[PDB]
This record gives sequence, C-alpha cells and structure tokens, in this order.
Amino acid sequence: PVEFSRIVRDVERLIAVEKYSLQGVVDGDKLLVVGFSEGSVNAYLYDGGETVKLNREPINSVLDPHYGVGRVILVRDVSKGAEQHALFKVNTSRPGEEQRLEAVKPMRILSGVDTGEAVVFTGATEDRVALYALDGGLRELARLPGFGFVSDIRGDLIAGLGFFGGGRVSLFTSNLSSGGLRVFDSGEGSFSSASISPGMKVTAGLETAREARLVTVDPRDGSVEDLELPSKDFSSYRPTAITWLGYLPDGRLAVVARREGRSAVFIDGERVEAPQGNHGRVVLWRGKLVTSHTSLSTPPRIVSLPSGEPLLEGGLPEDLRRSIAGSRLVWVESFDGSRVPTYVLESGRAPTPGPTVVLVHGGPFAEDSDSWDTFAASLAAAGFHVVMPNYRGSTGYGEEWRLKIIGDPCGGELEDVSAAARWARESGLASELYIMGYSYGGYMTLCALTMKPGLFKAGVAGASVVDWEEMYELSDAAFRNFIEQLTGGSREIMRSRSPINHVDRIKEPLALIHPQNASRTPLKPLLRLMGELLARGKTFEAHIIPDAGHAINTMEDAVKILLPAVFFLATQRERR
Amino acid sequence: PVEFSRIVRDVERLIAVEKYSLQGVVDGDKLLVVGFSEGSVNAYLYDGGETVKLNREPINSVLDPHYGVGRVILVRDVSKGAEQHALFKVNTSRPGEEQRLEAVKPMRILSGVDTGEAVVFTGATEDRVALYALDGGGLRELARLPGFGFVSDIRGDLIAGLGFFGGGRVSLFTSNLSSGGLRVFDSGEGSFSSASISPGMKVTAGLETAREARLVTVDPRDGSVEDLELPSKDFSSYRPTAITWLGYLPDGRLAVVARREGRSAVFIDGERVEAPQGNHGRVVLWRGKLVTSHTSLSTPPRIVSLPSGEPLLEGGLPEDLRRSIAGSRLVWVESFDGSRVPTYVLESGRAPTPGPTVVLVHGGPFAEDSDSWDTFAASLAAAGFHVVMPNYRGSTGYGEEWRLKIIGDPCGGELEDVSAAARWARESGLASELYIMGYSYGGYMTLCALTMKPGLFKAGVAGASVVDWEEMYELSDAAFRNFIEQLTGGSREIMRSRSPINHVDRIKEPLALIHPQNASRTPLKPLLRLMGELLARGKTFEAHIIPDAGHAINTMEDAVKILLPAVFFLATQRER
Ligand SMILES: [Cl-]
Repeated sequence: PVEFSRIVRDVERLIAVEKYSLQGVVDGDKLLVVGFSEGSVNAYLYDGGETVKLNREPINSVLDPHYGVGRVILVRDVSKGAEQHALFKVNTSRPGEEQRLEAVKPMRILSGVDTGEAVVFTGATEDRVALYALDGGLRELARLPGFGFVSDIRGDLIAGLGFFGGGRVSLFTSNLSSGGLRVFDSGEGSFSSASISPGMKVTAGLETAREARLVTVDPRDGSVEDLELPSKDFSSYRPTAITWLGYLPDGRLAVVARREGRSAVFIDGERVEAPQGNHGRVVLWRGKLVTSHTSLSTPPRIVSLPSGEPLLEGGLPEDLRRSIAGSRLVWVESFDGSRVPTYVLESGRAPTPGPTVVLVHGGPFAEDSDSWDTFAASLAAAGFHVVMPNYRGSTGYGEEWRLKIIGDPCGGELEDVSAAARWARESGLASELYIMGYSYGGYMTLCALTMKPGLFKAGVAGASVVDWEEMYELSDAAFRNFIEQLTGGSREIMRSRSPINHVDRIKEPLALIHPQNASRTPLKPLLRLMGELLARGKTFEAHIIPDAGHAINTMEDAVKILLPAVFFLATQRERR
Repeated sequence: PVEFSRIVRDVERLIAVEKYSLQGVVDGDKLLVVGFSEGSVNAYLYDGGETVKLNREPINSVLDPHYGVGRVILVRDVSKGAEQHALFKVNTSRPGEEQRLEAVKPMRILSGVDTGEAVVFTGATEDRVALYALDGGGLRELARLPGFGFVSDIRGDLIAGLGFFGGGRVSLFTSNLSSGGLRVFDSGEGSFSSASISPGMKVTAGLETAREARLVTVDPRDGSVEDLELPSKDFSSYRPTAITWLGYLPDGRLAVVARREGRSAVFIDGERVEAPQGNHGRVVLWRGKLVTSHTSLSTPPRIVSLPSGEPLLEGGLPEDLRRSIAGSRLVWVESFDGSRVPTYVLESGRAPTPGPTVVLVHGGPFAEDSDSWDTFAASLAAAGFHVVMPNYRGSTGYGEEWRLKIIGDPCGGELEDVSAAARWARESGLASELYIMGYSYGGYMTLCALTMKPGLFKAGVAGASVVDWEEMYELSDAAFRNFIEQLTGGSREIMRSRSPINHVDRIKEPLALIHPQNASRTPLKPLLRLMGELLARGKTFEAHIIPDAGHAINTMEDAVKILLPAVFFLATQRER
C-alpha cells in the first residue's frame, strides 16, 4: 500500500529547500548571494559565517555589482506577477532600507551591472529595447535591435550579448560616456559570455556546431582571434558550451565550461577541482575561490574551491537525502549505432533490479544534465530509479545530434528513448519499466504506448502533443512555423506520427495531466484523445488543471502536476 | 497558502481510526467486537482493559453468536476480493488458531448465526440463494430462497430472517433447523426491518411504513399478525420512523433500537435508556450492564456503556484533529413552499463564525443525511469548513410523502431545498462564504445549482454527477433506464430542461469535476461532452477522471482519488 502522506511530506521538503545562487562580492569582502525557496527570492550578504538579508519584501533579482561596491541594486515586480519592474538601492551598511530609483520609469529589466558610480542596464518598453545608464540622471546609451544583456563594464567600455537576428547571439559594445553601439557576429555560431581584459579587449565564449572556444575581440577595429591560455587544461577539456567567464581582481581569467551535462572551472586555463555537477560564476573571496554548485543529488548551493566544502546549503533530512543514492552518466547504444547520453539517478529506496522510470525531457530542444531536478528527486524518494535519455533532438551534444529530429518525430528519437528503457533492463537496474514526460516528453509517452506496447508497464503523459495536424489549425503564427519545420512540411508525417491516430494499439494504463487553459498546449485535442480511449476500451486517468504554468516551484504547483504522476506510478507498482 | 500536507495527514488519520461495531457476548462474558481500519477488518474479544485479536489475517466479517458460545466463525474473502467466502472457526479459549469449515464450498456468504451447535447461514452461488445448516452431521440446504435473504435469529429449531422476495418491500421468513422448509409473510403497510424470537417462540418484528414504525408479533403458524404491547410507553411516544434492530436479552426482556429524525434511541421493554446522542447499533447485557455501539457526525463508531455513555472501546484521534470537529446539531430549514427541510450541521473548530461553509449534498437521491460518522464531513471540518447537510425532498428518513415529492421534478423542489439551506447558513450567521459539493445525485445538484442559481455559491465540486438525463438513458442498462423514466415523469421536455449540460451558459463560478472513467451507471461520455461545452463557452473548471472510483471511501487510496481533490480545490478557492 502506497505511502501517500510520506510521499507528500518528502515532495514538500524537496520543493521547499533553499537553493542559492552566487552573484558577486560587495563592500568589505562579502558574498552577494541570492536565496530561493518555492521561487520566493531574497538577497543576502554572507561573511564570517553569518548572513544578512538586504531586501525587505521578495524581489526578482539583483544587478551584478563590481567587486567592492557598497550598495546593491534590487530588481522587483511593479505590479503582482507582471513583466514590469522597479529598481531599488540598498546600502550594504544599512541592510533592509530600500530607496526606489524614481528616475527609472517602470519597465522590463533585462540585465544590469552597477559600477558603484553608474548603474548600466538594459530594459524593454512598450515600443523598444535600450541600453541605459543611471547616476547625470538617466540616459539612453543606445537603442538595441532586440532583446540584449549587459555582460561587463570596465572603465568606459561596456560589453554585452544580444538576440539581434540571424539565429545566433551577437556580441555588442558601448561606451559609458559616449553611448553608441557596435555589434559583432560569428558565422560559426553564438556568443555565450563575455568579459573585458585589462588590456581593453573583450574576451568571449563562442559556441559552435561542435565545440566551444575563447575568442578575443578588439572593440575598436573589429578584429577577432583565438585566445591561447598559459595552461592547456581548458582546450584539452573539449567543451561544448561556455557558461560564464570573468576577470578576477588579481587579473586572472576564470572560465566555467561544460561538456556532457557537467561543467568544470578553469583559471588561466588550469583546471581547479570542483564538486561534480554544474557550476555558476566564480569569485575571489578573502583570497579563495567560491562558486555555486548543483547536481542531480544536490540543490544549488555555494561552495569553496578546491575543497568543494559548502558555505551555504539547503537542508534535507538524511533518510530523504539517502534516497537519492547516486547518479552516473551512461552512453546507450541505439538502433542505428548512435550512442544516447543518458543520466541515471539510482534510488536508495529500490532494489537492484527494481522499479525504474524513463523520465523523458521536454522541448524537444533541451537537455537532461547533472543538475537538480525536482521530478527526478521525487521519483527517487518514492522508490523509483530514474533514467533520463538525451534523445536525438536534445541540446548539449552538438548541432548534428540536435538536427536529426527534424522531419522524424516519433521516429529516431523514440528508438533512442526505447533503447534507454532496454538498457535499463539489460544492465540489471530495471525490474519494471515506466515512462513519464511533459511537453515533448508527454508526446513521447503517448508515442511509446502506441508504437511500442509491451515495452512499458504504464505511462504518464503531461502537457503532451496529441495531434500535429489539429494543433496547427488551433495555433498562433510563430508556433505554427515551428510545427512545419519539425514535421518536414507534410500531412502524411503530421498524421502518421500523431498518436491519436494509433490509439487502437494501446495495451497499458495511461495517466494524462494537462492544462485547461494554455494556448500552446491546447485542451481540445486532449478531449478528443480521451473520447478515442473511452470509445476503444482503453483504461486511463486524467487531470485537467488551470494555470498549469511553466515550471514547478511551489507546493501548489507540485500538487497539481507532480503528485498525480508519482501517485499513479506508485499505485501501478503494486499492480505487479 | 493551503496546508496540503496537514490536510493529507488529517484525512489519513480520519480514514485510519479504528471504528468499532458490537456483535454479541461470547465465552466467559467477554464482548465480541469487530474493528475496521482502512477497510481492514479484524475480530476481537474485549473483557475489560485489553482486546484480544481472534483472527490472524484480515477478515470480512463474523457470524452472530448466541450468548456465551465458546467459538467464533470468521468470514473471509478466499480470493482477492471476489465475493467468494470461506468460513473459519476460532475457539474463544485459543485466539489466533483458525480451523477452516471445509464442508462449505466457497460462495457469497450473506449472513449467519451460530448456536454453539449449528451454524446457520445464507449464501449466493452462481445460480441461487439458499439457507444452510452445518452441525456435526455435515452440511444441509434447509431452504432455497426466492431472492436475497438474511438470517436474523434462531431459538430451538425456529429460524427467523428477512428477505428481498419481491413486491418492493422486505418479507419475513422462517424455517426449521431440523425439517427445513420455508414460510414467508409480508405486509401491505411496508417492510420488515428486523426480527427476534420471543421466549414463547413467536417472532417479534419491526415494521416500517409510509409514516411511522411499529412493533408486531407474528404467529408463524396462522400467519396471524398483531401489535406488540410493551409495558412502558416510551417507545410508542417516541414515534419512531425506523427500527434498526431488536433482540431478546438472556433475561427475556426486549431491547429495541429505533430511529427518528437522523438519530436513534435505546429501549428495554418499552422503557427508554439514556444514550449518547447520535445513532446506535445492537444492544447487549454485559457483566450485568447495558452496552451498545455508537456513532455520530462527530464520533467515529465506538462501544459505549449505558446509561453513563462512557466509552469501552474507541479509536484515538489526536487532540487538535479531535477539536477541529466541534459538534453537530439538527436544524429545520424553511424552504420555498413552507416545507421544513431537516438539515444536519457539523461546525468546525477551525473556522470562525461566520466562516467558510460547504453545503455537502447527499447522493441517491433516495438516501439520508443522519447524525452518523461521515468521512467527507469530518475532512471538511478538519480543513476549516463548516458543513451543512440538507435532507432535500426525495431524501429517505422522514416518511414516504417527503421521499415522493422529487418524482417528476428533478432540479425543481429539491434544489430549492438545497438552496434554502445555503441561505439559512448565511442568515443564521454560520456562513461567510458558501460552497456546494456532492457526489452521485449530489454532483447533479452541484451542476444544477451552478447553472440554475449562479451567484449563490462561490465554487462547486461535482463528483459522479448526472449530466444529461436524455443521453444517460440511451447509454444505460434496462433496470437503470426504468429508474430514470420514473424519476423524470417519462417526458423528453423534463429530461432535456433539467439536465445542466443544456444550461452551461449561465455558469459564473469555478467548478471541479471528479468522475469515474469506467462506471457503467455514471458513464464518462456525457462528462466529456460537458467539458467540451465548458471549454467552448469560456468557463473555468478542473476535472479528475479516475478508474475504479468504486462505491465508498475506505482506504487512503480511495481518499486520494476522490476526496482530496475536492478538499484541496475548496481550500484553494477559500484564498482566492
Ligand atoms: Cl537564510
């Protein structure tokens, strides 16, 4: 008999843990860290093993400080839950006292750095996106041709990143005193990060269709060339993504790069030991390195390097923490000999072999990595091993692997998902196999239960795609484009790869979780799918909920969209 | 912000409390009680202080013992909840040791009584219902019955019982233990409800009518009936409408438990004995004193000593939860036509006065809200809601006239009654906000109220609701179709105009639908169409469609499926 209250209690703890993020170093060597709990945000000083809350009421975020500045600039929603924001200054010697910056009209704050003498940010208004600087008074440094974000300032030079068309992130620069704008593209791909050398070049991370590298950009003559670093651990790591980079007050370049779902920290190209997982920015604090850290078993936290010992971390009970027994990355051989990179979270509450869920990510253009995942942790806590396959279409493994999905939905990617199920059983992890996913994952659950009955014992399909053909006609102009690219632009492909048209072949119980009022995950198709299931003798359950929303941060969100899935699987587990 | 885990925890305690029932006196003057917890049944000797568990693995029930027998006959499902039972003997001197009564083929055991020497019972096989006897000489069919039948008492060779032998009433039957046969008597006034055999070997039965109930003696030889005069007149003055149970105690005095207006009363030889307010079960003489079982809207079933009302056996609820369910009373609500609607109220110790109140409408419609333990009402009170339970016209328990007013007027008079109770809630100063919630005919009432009377309730929960009468006929079985034509007068104008699917436009409040996926008498197709109408007409709702909803809530799983969605939804509306 399922332990309903124990599951709810555990899920709540998992939702409620403080998660931390690192923002910089202010005042007299204090960490500026942001703390989240159920997506309520607050800003804190950390030094000498104590914290002090900077804000009063919750905020949205904080603008990046230069090292040492004696104030923090809070960013907060003007009306309740809206896209509009106000800016509020807090002196780090007077924590809790907020002065609104009346010179900023309410607007959508996109990014910002505070030099201590000027606050430079990007915002979007009814009509436009701009680069502002505030001190003098307010000032428009440049109108931007699209959403854009400030990466760093040094002296007068300002460096940033922008979605200015072409399908790729451009680098831009401005000047603090003379304003103006200058945009740099890379044919190869996208700029992902930027910081300004002491020699007044812009060091940037360039992601490509294969591997990432560091370029140097001379802002005055437009010239680019590759940056060679004294130590070569960085080029030898062969990264596919560059999360963040920045020059430290001593002059050294800190870089955090990624490969295969995890990241690594470099200083002037030299690797520095960090706990396994994913990292955020790196700062120099009291002479040592500090960074944030997350993983499939660790909510986001602030650790020191290279000991990896935490400074600030959320609390979980030890049984519950033991229930998440370890995660490895494994490469699963699929139908065509391609290897599917797949994260596995083993559960401390299941035997080996034991109950396993293939938890299929959404998108499809997204990535299962070694980062904290509420769903995965909740399943582990409920006695399920969790298998997370990066099916073709996923991001994080190069452009080639992402593009194989184009024109073959419910084709190659499904074989990948399937290959992971099979690997689960054959390695002797899995005794029983279940499938569960939201968005494109829901679609995969529906495809698997129709195109491959007998593989999974039951499935959970949330926010699933049901019929591609129908979904176009009841869709907006932008999403419609998306659907035609993904389907090659053919009715035979949209019809044959929609699982509503294959409902007859189902032989396993299905759980449907769906929003009642999302325009891009529409209800009318689901109604029809339920009609087909009823009319054809198939057994299922359904939960239709308003304001499903985007992600899960609060316990309410979990009760609506996560607990039905976990309860259904726990119940099926006793039907063996 | 809703306290989800506190609700789940409270509800689980409420589902899990041992609920007691009294069966008889066995052994050396020990009580035989059966205990229910999470739909698990066990049998116990109580003899002052500690209980002793007679069975091993759970059971389904026990057959009724004569005073003093030194054994107990357990009845248990032989298969996985098929209605296939075997009988098991336990000597009272040696609890936990079972001997299976192998002479009896597995069959549906409907009832039994054990004299110490013979075990006499009825059961239902593939083809028939019979009356069996089992002694040292083997098993014998005494009589095959014309319908479902139940043994009530034995004395010497004379067996009395009760049976659904047609004519839309319950008949009295007798047999002989030695020579079998069958005799069947019935009344043009109504139904027999209970039987016991007098010292002189006449059958005393309780006869329920279109109005008031009375005690009769039947001479099983002439078929001659007459009224039983008792020596105290309390019983006739009490003017009962139902007789739950009656029995002759070892001293020859007649105990009778009788009901009027949602509550019952104990009588010994006509004389009323003081008892805790609510409803009571059988009555016995234990160690020279009176003992009976007791339940109310604020007390789970328990064993109590009379006349003090001190509890002998009773389940522990924690103190906070205990206080949340703060007392019930009965009130008479004036309705649209001057008729008074008898209405139970359970106030919450977690609500102010005035405060959030749910009008919790009973199913049926031929059923009754009495002062008896109700998991739904108790959960709502635990979650901070006052609960109003109105016996709308159509209800049973208040005479045949009040039950028949619903015939040909669904979503008519009865709805005004439900509505009247809402209004009384506010006007008396109980309610600050009003909600409606019901299952079966109660779901229909929620749907009717939200369409025919928007602005009255702030939100509603409609579970297992009737949606469209017209459609429900065409997809219903022969017996249920009859029911629908009676209830609707046999007119298409009435079936169409009183189905709330046809009035979906007038809804202005949030609706929660809970519904089974695979119940043939609460079919899904209509609900799917109702959702279509709500989507297509801008209306906001949630829905939960669950397989195997089943009939009642006994296990925590049942509550998770069908109760928690309601409570959670109502708690959320209470903040918005
Ligand atoms: Cl804190």
